[PDB]
Amino acid sequence: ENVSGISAYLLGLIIGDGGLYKLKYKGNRSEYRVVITQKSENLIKQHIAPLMQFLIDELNVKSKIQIVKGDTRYELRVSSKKLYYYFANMLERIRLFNMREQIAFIKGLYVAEGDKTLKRLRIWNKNKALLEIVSRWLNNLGVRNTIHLDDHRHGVYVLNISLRDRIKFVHTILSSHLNPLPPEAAALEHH
DNA sequence: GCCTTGCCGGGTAAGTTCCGGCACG
DNA sequence: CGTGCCGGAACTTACCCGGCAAGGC
Ligand SMILES: [Mg+2]
Ligand SMILES: [Mg+2]
Repeated sequence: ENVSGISAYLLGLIIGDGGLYKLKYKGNRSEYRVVITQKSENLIKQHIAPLMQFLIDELNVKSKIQIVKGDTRYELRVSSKKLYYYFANMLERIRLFNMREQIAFIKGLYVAEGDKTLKRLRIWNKNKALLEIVSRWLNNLGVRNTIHLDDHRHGVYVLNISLRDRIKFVHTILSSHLNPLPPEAAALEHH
């Protein structure tokens, strides 16, 4: 289905390049944030925001999409308790994603945390359990891969997709038309 | 002789949570 | 008064990038 695919894609971006934040203020006021950050303003406004707006309308979320310009990056932000729990509940059920959602998620995670040269196929993260889930998904998809500690300074692991399966990964996962195409995959397909 | 990939250091593109507003039952 | 949406941005590092070289065929 369309909504679940777009959801899983966004979650990959969120978990990779953003986050889910439950805030308490003096008040005792509060706030619930769904966030994706990115240096490219275009990527946020043109690729990401329209997907998020679609999801917001489909879920009848009344919150608006904020785009905040930071010193080093743009922030796409939705301030919404409803949208926050929607992604947070999805995240704790992540092991139950069907094939379609898995691929959408892996696309999203790769856009966020991946080696964008596509010369090497790598995903970095400190969350080892998250990479190990993605690893099992990939193996099941016929894409071989390994996980090692890539940065001993900060505790950042890397998931390395074997170049032996580069074509399978790029064409059947990054380029699947069952959910939104990541930027470079879309560009390759249109040449 | 060349592809693959573990491992590394460089430094910036990310992430995280604080601030002061306002709305609404 | 209790709580949730706006809009901004200060502050630290978790990523990405790209080089090196061991290993393997
Ligand atoms: Mg990340
Ligand atoms: Mg990124």
